[PDB]
This record gives sequence, C-alpha cells and structure tokens, in this order.
Amino acid sequence: SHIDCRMSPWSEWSQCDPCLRQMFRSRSIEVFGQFNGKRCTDAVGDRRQCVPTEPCEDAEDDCGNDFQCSTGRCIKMRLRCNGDNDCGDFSDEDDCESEPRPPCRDRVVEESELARTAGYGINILGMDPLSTPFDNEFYNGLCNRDRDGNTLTYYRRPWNVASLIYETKGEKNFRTEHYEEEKMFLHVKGEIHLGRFVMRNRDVVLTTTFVDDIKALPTTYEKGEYFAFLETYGTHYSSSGSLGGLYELIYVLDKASMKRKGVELKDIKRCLGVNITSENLIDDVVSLIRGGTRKYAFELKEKLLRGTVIDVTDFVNWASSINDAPVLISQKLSPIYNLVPVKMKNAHLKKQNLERAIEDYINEFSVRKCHTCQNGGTVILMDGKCLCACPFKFEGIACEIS
Amino acid sequence: SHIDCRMSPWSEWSQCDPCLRQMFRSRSIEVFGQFNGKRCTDAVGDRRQCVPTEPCEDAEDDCGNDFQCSTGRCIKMRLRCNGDNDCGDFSDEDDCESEPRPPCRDRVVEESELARTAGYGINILGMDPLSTPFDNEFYNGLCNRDRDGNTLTYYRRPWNVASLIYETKGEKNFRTEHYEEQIEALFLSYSSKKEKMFLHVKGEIHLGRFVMRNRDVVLTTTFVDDIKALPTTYEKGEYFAFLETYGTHYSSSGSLGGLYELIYVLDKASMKRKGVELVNITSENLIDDVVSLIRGGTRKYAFELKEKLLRGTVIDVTDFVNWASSINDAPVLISQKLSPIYNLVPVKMKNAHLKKQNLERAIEDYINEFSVRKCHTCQNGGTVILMDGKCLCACPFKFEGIACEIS
Amino acid sequence: AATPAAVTCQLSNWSEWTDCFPCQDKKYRHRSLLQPNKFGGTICSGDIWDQASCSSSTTCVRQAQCGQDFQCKETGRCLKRHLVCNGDQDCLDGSDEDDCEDVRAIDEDCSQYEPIPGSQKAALGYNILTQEDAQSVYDASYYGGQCETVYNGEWRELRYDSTCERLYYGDDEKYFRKPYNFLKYHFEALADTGISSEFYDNANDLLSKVKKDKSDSFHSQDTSFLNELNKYNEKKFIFTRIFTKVQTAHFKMRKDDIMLDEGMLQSLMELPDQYNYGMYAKFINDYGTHYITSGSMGGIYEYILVIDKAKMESLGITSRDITTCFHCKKFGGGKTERARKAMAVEDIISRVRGGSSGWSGGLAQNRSTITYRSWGRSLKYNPVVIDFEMQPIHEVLRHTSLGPLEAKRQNLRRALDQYLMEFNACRCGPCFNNGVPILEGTSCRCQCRLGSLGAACEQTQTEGAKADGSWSCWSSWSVCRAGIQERRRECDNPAPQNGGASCPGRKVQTQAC
Repeated sequence: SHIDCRMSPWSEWSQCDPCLRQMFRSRSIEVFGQFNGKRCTDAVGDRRQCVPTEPCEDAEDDCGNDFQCSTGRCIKMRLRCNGDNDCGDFSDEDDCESEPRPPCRDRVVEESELARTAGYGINILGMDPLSTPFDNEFYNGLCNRDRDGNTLTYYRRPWNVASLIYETKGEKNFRTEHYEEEKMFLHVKGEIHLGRFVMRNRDVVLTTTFVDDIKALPTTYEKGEYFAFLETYGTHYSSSGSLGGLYELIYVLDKASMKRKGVELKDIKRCLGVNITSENLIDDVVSLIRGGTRKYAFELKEKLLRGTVIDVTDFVNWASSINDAPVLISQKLSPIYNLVPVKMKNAHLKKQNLERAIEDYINEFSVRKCHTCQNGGTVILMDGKCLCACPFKFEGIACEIS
Repeated sequence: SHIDCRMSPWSEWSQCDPCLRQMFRSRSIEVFGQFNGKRCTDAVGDRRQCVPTEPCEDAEDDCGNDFQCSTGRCIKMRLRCNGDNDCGDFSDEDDCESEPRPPCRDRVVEESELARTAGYGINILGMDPLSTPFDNEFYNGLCNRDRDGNTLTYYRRPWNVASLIYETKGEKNFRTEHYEEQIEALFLSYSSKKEKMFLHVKGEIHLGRFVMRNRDVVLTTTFVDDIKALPTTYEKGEYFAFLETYGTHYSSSGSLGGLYELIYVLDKASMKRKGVELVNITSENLIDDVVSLIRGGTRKYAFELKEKLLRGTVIDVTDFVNWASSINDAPVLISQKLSPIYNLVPVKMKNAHLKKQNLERAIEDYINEFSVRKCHTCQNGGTVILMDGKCLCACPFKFEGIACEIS
Repeated sequence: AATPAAVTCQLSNWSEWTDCFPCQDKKYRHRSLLQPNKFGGTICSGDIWDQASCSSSTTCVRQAQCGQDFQCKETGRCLKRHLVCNGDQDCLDGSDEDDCEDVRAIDEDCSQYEPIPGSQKAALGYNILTQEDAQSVYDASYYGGQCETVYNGEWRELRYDSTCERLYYGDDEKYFRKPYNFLKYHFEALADTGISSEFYDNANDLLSKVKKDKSDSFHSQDTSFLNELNKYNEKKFIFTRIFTKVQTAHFKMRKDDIMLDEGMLQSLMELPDQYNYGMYAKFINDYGTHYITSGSMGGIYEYILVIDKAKMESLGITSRDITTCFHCKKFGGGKTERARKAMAVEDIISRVRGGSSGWSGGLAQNRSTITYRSWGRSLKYNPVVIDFEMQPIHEVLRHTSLGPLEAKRQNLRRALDQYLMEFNACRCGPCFNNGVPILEGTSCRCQCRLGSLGAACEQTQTEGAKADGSWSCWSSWSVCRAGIQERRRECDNPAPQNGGASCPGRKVQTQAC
C-alpha cells in the first residue's frame, strides 16, 4: 500500500486569552503521504470562542498629542495638512482640508510601480497575500525622488525605501563543454538587471492590516494561529534586491551521434553568430525564463522551439517588456519578526513567538518528515506531497523502473 | 554532512538608553553554514522597549543667530527668503512676502541629475551603490552655472559638488591570441593536437567626474536624524542597521560612464602518447566560453548593442554612437574614490566623536562578520564565495561541485 | 609566478591630540599607513586622519585682523575696497555687495559675457600620485573687478528664421569673460596627425632529399635507402600607430597676486605654523600634490594596432627497403617524424579624449572621415585639457595675495616629501605582465591589461610574454653621520621577466645630511 497521510491529535486545548476571548489547539502533520498515497491537506491549527475569564489587561494605548489617525497609526502632525495620505485612509487630509501645502510642491513626479510593490513578503515555502506588509504610499512629507533614465520620468521614493537606483546591466553567457578519455554539457544564461532597491531598517511604516494582525496574535504560543500569520504575510521580507529578468537554456548532445548527424558546432553556431534535418537534439532546448511580460517570452519560446535563435528584435522587445513585469533577481531576506513595531503591546513576546513559529514551520514542512524512496530515488515535498523524481531515465512514481 | 549555520547566544541586554527608550542585544554568526546547509537569515541584533530610568538629555540646541527650520537644519540668515528651499522644507522662504533676493539673476538655469545623485553611499560588501547622503539641493545661495558639455544646457552646480567636469574619454581595447599545434614524435611518441583562441574586447566610455566637497558640506535631514537616533553605547546591531541603510563608505569622488565587455575563449585539444619507459595515454577536451556584458546607457540601445556585439555582424557605428550618447541619460558609477561613512558624522554634533569611533568599530565588525575568513575551506583549491548567509565553492579548474568535491 | 599571498591593511596608533585651535575649537590627529592591503586582504576600517570638537578656553580675534582691507565674515577673503559695492559679489557671503545703496560704486556692466566654459578645471589642484583632480586651488570665478574678455573664434552657430528666408549666424558665444587667475587664455585652432604603418614578412622554406639504390646478383640482393627533410618557417609582422592632436585654446595661469579659492584660503588659515604632518598631509590630500600653470585645450585621438604571426612546420623521413632471393624474401624498416605549430597575436588600443560620449565612442570604434568630423564638431562644445604644466602645490604660496608664508611653505614642502613617500604605489605589490599598480586611500589594486588576469595580473592567458620590471621604491634614508645621506632602490618589483627590459630609473639617490 501507498502511504496515506499520518497526523496527530487536537492536543493541549488552551484556556482563553482574556482580550481576544479565544482558545486554540496546535495540531500536527506526521507524514506528508507518499507514493501517490493520500496527500495531506488537513488543518494544523484549531480554535474556539470563549466567554471571557477575567478582565482584559487595558491593552489600548493612544497617541496623545500625535494625530489619532482613523486607523490608529499615530503620525507626526506636520503631516496633518500633508495632502499626501500619510494617514492610511486620508483621514489626515479629511481632517486638514482647509489649506493645501503639498510636498513636491512644484516638481512633476510620479510613483513607481516597483516602489509601491517594493519589499515583498516571501514565504520560504511559497507565496502570500497582502504580499507587501510595507505601506509604500507614505511619504512622510518628503520629496525624495529618483529619475528613470529610460523615460526621464521622476518617481518619488516612498519613505520605506532608503535607496532606489535604476540601472541597465545586461549579460549573456554561452558555454559548451565536452571531454573524452567522456562528458557533454552546455548552458546559456542571460541577465537583464533593471535596478536596485534598499529598504529602511527602522521606523518602518507597516500597513494597518499588519498591525491589526499583530493585535490578532495571542500573547501565548498558539502555533496554529501564528502559522496563519506566517502564511498570510510571510516568513521573510526582501530588505534589498535587484529587479529585472533572467533566462537560461540548456541542450546537451550525444557526441557520437552529434559527429555524424551534424558534423561540428559551426554547423549550428552559424545560426547564432544552412541546416540539416537529422540533428535535432541540439534543437529541442530545455528553457527556463524568469520575469518579463509573458507575450514576448512566449514569442521567444515559439521561435526557439523550432530551433530558430530568436532575432535581436524579439530580445529587445522582451527586455523593454521587463519594465512592465519585473522579478527579483536577487534578495536579502530578513525575518518578519523584525518588522514587529517595538512599541506594540507586548511586542517582544510576540516577536519570540514568531521566532518559534518560524522554526516550527521549518521543522514541520521538510523532507526529513518523509521516509526513503523505494530504491534510492529522490523524494520532494512539492506542494506538500512527498513524491519522487529521478533524472537518469528512471521511471515510476518511486523510480521503481531502473 | 553539510552544516546548517550556527550563531552565538545573545549578548546580555544593554542598559536602557534614555531618550530612545530601548535596550539592545547582539548575536554573532559563528559559522555561515555551507554546502546547502540552512542560511543564517536570523537577525544579528535585537532591541526591546524600556521605560527610561533616568533623565533624558535634549538633542536640540539653539543655533543662536542662524534660523532653525522645521527640519532642524540651521541656515545663515542671508538664505532667508532666498527661495532655494535651503532647508529642504521651504521655511527658509515660506515666511517671506517679498524681496525674494533670488540667485542666478533671472538667467537660464537647470537642475542637473548627475550633480543631484553625486556622492552615492556605498556598502563595501559587493561595492553596491546607495543614495547620496548629500542633499545636493542646498545651493548655499550661489549660482555656479556649468555646461552639460554633451548638450548646450547650463545647470546650477549644487554646493556639495565641488567639481563636476565632463572630461569625456572613450576607449576600445581588443586582443586576439590564436594558437595551433600538431606534434607527431624515454621511448615516447606523440600525436598531440591543439587549437586555442582567446578574444577579449572592452570599451569604457567616461562621461565625466564629480568631486565632493571636503568641508562645510550639508547632509540630508534623514541622515543626520539617523545619526541622532544612533545609540551612543555601541550597540552593534543598530550600527549595522545604519551601515545597511547608508553603506560603510561614500564616494568622495566618482567617474560616471558606461562599459561594454566581451570574452570569447576556445580550447580544443587532444593527446596521445605511446612507447616504453626506462605508455598508453589518450585524452580529449573542448572548452568554449562566451561572456558579454553591457553597463549603462538606456535599455533600448544597450541591449541592441550587446546583441550586435554577440553577433559577428559588423557594428553600424550609428548604434554604438546611439548607446554612447544614451550613457548621458543613464550613466553608471564606473569608478569611485571611497571614504568611510563616519567622516560624514557632523562635527560639533553631540558625542560626534563617540559616534564616529563606534561607527569605525561597527565597520570593523561588519567586515569581519560577513567575511569568508570564518568559513570552511574548499576541498580542492576552489574559491569559496560567501553568497548570502552561506558559503559555496566554485573552481576555475576542472574540479566541480559546490565544494569542488569532484571533477 | 603564482599570486603573492594577501596582506592585511595596517595603521599605526593615533598620534596625540593636537591642542584645541582657538578659532576652530577643533582637535586633530593622524595615523600612519603601515601597510595597504596589497592583495586580497582586509581593508582598514578607519581613516588615517581624525578630528573632534573642543573648547579652546581662549578667544581669537582673527575676524578683525585684515580689516584695513575689506574682510568678509564667512571667509578670509580680504578685498581691495573698490571691490566693495563693485556690482559683483567677490566673496561667497556677498558682504561686499549687501546694503550697497551707493550703487554708484559699480565698476562695469560685464555680465553680458559668461566665464570661459571649461575654465574651472584649470583651477583645480592635481594629485601626481593618482593623476586625479583635487579641490579647487585657484578661484575660478573671481575677476578682481576687471572686465577682460576673450574672443571665441568658433562663435558662428547657424540659425534659421522662417519669418524671413535667412540662414544666419548667431553671436551670443562671441566673447567670454576671462577669470582673474588667467594671465592668458588664447583660442587657436591647430591640428596635427602622424601615422606610421609597417609590414615585414618572411617565408623561408627548404626541402632536401636523397634516394640511394644498390642491387647485386651472385642469389640476389636489392636495397633502397631514403632520407628526406621538409622545413618551413613563416614570420608576419604588422605595426600601425596613429596620433591626432587638435588644439583649440591655450591658457596660462597668473604668476602673481594669485587669488586662492575660498576653501583653500580657509584651510590654509587653519594650518599651524608649527609642523604637524597630520594637518599638512590632510591639506595635500584635499588640494593635491600639484597645481597647474599651463594649458592646452583640445582633443586627442590615438590608435595602435600590432599583429604578429608565426608558423613553423617540419617533416623528416628515413627508410630502408630490401629484397633478396636464395625462396625470396622482402623487408622494410624506417621512421618518420612530423611537427606543426602556428601562433597569432592581434592587439589594438584606441582612445579618444575629447568632446562627446557619443562620438568619442564612435571614433574609438571606427576611424573614418564621418567620425573624425563629428568628433571634431563635438570638440567645439566640450574641449578637454590635452597638456598641462604643473608645479608642487607649495609654490602657489609664494605668489598669493596673502604675502609671505615661509614657515607654512617649508612645512608644506616637508609634508609633501613625506606624502609622496608614504602613499606611493610602490606599496601596491608586483603587478605582473605589465599591469599598472595603483594606490587609492588605504588600498591597492593592479589595473590588469587584457592579456593578464588575477589579483596581481599574474596569470596571462598565454604561456607568457616579455614583461619589463619595475622598481620597488627607495628604502629609508640612511642614519647619516658623514655629511651625506643615502637611499637605495632596485629593479625587482617585479624583476624584468621573460627577457623584458630593466626599469630605467636610478639605483642610488643622495641627500645632504
């Protein structure tokens, strides 16, 4: 029989947290199925409502002098007449309608699609809603601004962003390598490095949803609910990273047949920098592409699939698409518990619980939690289902054919 | 086994630093982890709220005769009404109903972006550039108009840029080395064959050079405020946060420009040796490595040129000229002279010298912490690379794998 | 050679804090650069100079000192009083021109002429150690109330007027105001070009053969012997070298009454009369080892191509064949050897110093009348300094409007001789393969030419090339007891390699004790 999901009890059902009025259990998953046996999609955390035990600990605090922004983000009063939405719902501007005094008073300046979506939350196992915890529409009344050289448009820089430098760095590498005494290997890479962001480490202005979801975290270690948090916003955020696009293609040859279907690489290199029908192993390239507006990359694939090296026009088209749909080439992730606003009620214990929840995330959802393959194959957790793959023309759901 | 990285225990908590209401801790990375052991993603420092135990000392002083703007910069009163936004906020001039006394005497003038971005911050780790710590919009009320050189336009030089000279240079270097052998000779005999080629081309274009002013320089409000927030007590994680936000150095001078590079390498060879000593050798190799790089200029021209360079196609000089002109629209900091960021800690600031010394210590820590020095040796003389919270090894030799374990 | 090992950067301890300078309220100190990180190596975290705030516990008067002549508050700039209310702010505070309701003091309407474009670079100091511009030494904008003007010979710019039908030349650029620090600025169009091109080729080829056949019958024997050689050599050599030098103006800086820059003025007022190497080294660092007093403005183009190829081939054979009969028998025995080798190197360097990124690049790529003309046009709007004479920075002090500075000048000379010793690129390690050693800040590099690679350029991609040596620097001065002090140096950093030339300088240098 295959391995149907192995799981655990509704253990240690808590007492109530007084202010949240709720009680939790931290269930567990024990084997992620295997061999096309029943995958795991049960919950790992459970809760129930409470009639409250005792007083709530006066958890509220309020601005004092500082502006009682309608969604509770106390903001410096020089913002009050900003006209720049520094309060998360315009209730600053709604409260100071009487006189405008706009930052960027005279400069024609815009907001970058990159900057708004800068500093994505990332889950080390997947992806997330509310991807940016950062506000990135808060400017703190400043007009720090940066120019895209490709359009000369000024984009103002939202206050979470400590640097935003636009670039154009493009590389391509074509490597072919063979030996006998034998091996054959070949890769192609390109990179189109559009620009670099760096984020502020301190006084980060987090969204109202994020602070509400830190109010929704019990001061006691309810692993299920902290998992709900880590899955929603992220295990980590990108503190700095390089936006752009990338691709790699590979096509490895049987040298023996290569020498007689074709003759030599110049027979094919002449197509890059007249053809024979039999040599197609060089043509059936494996392709990987990251980022870029899909239409141009699809057209590239539609040419490469025919063994036609794409024209320079299509490459530049794709590149000038990249600005419309970039991806992070490179990042330095930092864990979300750093974003925990230091003054938040009990902020520190909640950070420490987040550290435990991060650890439990790793310890739980890892290939260590699955047995060995039927015969030396590789088992991968994929979407949370341990199943097997082997490169060397193995076959079967556990590489049982050899 | 590979090694998942390891970190020290937390330091003891500092005392509560007054005014900033916080306590801090530190934790060094003992071993980066390597060979696909887990990253050290975890933060090197920690901080906590504290109810302050003792009186705070104010950060403000009365500047005296100098005006004191909302942003806290003080400006000499000739800059009142000057209309240059000398405080970044207009409290230099928003007061004034009349007599704006404006510099540049109604002459045609522009802002220059190259001067505005001059003096990028730099993190020594990776040499990555960062936003300039300099304001470059304060003009000290001078005009100092300079010509764009590549264009008939005059821009006002910002005060902190002591020079910005468009001393344009364009270079091309090309080399080809090409080599063949056939040899058919103890009682040895041979059939050695080789076919070797190196082609290498690079072309730097220099648009110009800036020099930042050595004295009386004016810094951004956010930078000086982040020095204010910087703990006096040498809390490594807070100084690392500062260095991460602004880099460890600034370019006190920089050359702006663009670059193209192309390397073509081939080595096709075989060996046979036969005979007797007082022998059955056979081998073959092919290596064939193409790399192309373009830096700077606008995408639309840059990538076309990178392609026409990768193609053997004879370049239409119109394309090269187009990219080389587009370098004026999007230059790269192709070179710079670094100075440590702590030299930008303004003197006469409170505990300025202490914050300077503590930044020098924090830089010592930052360099030695993220240095591969405390990382495991590669197995076969490969270069160890501290990538990001993990070391991996790459061999230029025929060895292979993340530790060069094999060939 | 394999790479040298890395060395860590090292600095001395801090020198003892300089006593708080009354007008500054500042304390200064310096370190010494004990070692730059020649290769790899941890860079030093810290700068070799440091300053801190103080309180003097004593006033200073110096704001009043010059006040016979008009002394600004911001700056030490002390002006002949006719410059007050002259109509042109002569110090950055403008205190000479504020409250000038007695406007009758204006000297002339001259502002219709802009300053000479690109005059500011001649004002900058120069660092011989790095060939980089420093801060300004001369004031680029002080006119001393003179309206002295220079004719721009290239003022002709086409215009069109569709309201008429006239194509005509505009005249705005026709004159520039000459800053006071230029004794001469002189527009003059010259070009020169030189081209040399050479080919030498030789092909040398010999074949030689003998066949010797002998036959006898008594039973019979027949024998044939062969010896043969082919030996072919080819050499191909091509050299071409182009130089083009446009001159568009010449300048000369005034040798007298030099008006120093405000920043240099203040910084020179801050230096002690007592010798303090930290202070004066900071001054030399900021304002450069040298300042400029001659000029050519222009453009240069240079092109070099070298190609060298060789081929060698040889074949040899020796053989014997025999037959005999008594039953008939046949034998043969012999050897043959063959070799071929082929070599090519092609090296090209093109460089343009001149007036636009676009056409400097275009002319660097494709030498042609189109790129020559369009780059020449660009030289109209952005000429570059093509030649300059310079002298050591301290010689400026002899000629200032500040009068004598003998003690400060001798201090600055001593400091310069130390600065030129301590920061010399000698302390960057051996750049192999004719790599160029560079020292910047507290760090070293080799700039490696394309035929070379690695932290010391040590791995040329070919097996090797003829690479000339370079000197280590001079050793310390001898602790002289006779009237003579001595310094030694050797051509070993690197030594001349693969038959390269010796470095040509002096082995031995001598000084009065």
